[PDB]
Amino acid sequence: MNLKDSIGLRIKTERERQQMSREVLCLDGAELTVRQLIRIEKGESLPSLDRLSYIAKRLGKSMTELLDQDNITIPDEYYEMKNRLIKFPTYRNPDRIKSKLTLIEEVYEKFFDILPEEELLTLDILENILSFTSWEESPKVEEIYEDLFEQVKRKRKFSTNDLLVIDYYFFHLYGRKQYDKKLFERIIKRVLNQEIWTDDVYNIVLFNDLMAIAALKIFHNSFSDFLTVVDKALAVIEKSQLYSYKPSVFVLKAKYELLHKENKKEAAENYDKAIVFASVLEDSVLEESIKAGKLADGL
Repeated sequence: MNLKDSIGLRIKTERERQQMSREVLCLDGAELTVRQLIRIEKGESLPSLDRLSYIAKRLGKSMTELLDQDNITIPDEYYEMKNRLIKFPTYRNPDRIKSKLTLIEEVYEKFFDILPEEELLTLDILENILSFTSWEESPKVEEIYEDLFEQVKRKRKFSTNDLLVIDYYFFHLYGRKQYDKKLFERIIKRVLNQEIWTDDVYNIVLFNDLMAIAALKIFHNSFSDFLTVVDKALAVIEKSQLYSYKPSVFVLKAKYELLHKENKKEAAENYDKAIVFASVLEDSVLEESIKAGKLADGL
């Protein structure tokens, strides 16, 4: 018996004492789904502060009562390590990808017993995306993702964790000819409406979501709001000083000019801005990769 078992049993015992069904407790599932509540009551998942507060309100209990002497405090070292690994750029370098995956597993194992389901899923998302693991081969992660995405897709203000769930949604769309276009537009619009503050962790995750959006729009040949995506990516770069990512945004503007405007001159000029920027950064690997892209696009 661990922390998850003790809290889950307490919640289940009180829910059953009140003769309350899971469906009644969870209402429309916006804050807690039935499967999420089942996993909590079985001791498979720990409730986050937010889920625990919701459950206590529905049961007419205080969080203190539901906790008794149990302590769900997440050590600050967890967030320190999670933030460090989100700010750890791979640059598509396989050695750095492997190091980042090692960091993810380190934090996952060290804090497993004290993390709520949402945090563990966040780590599983990063591992699967970075290792290019098919979501179809990860069925337990997928079941948990499904309900978190049903909750995120109803929101208009996204936390860092929400943006990572959204990143895993974009991962489902990679290379997929068939997709729900109305859902994608809805998600796109809300991501573009997030405010950019001084949270570098948030901004990096937001930036990567914008790049995923841009890449899917090119793939689907759907360029509505594409310049909005470009402008928001540039604003994130400025707020968090993410200058090594700026050439990739100039390359996005080139694709827009080349594929949507069919303006080869302005596409070439945007490629040249990316190349000069990479060169001034003295990032030769990036510079040559962009020069190859310019030539491969016939410019």
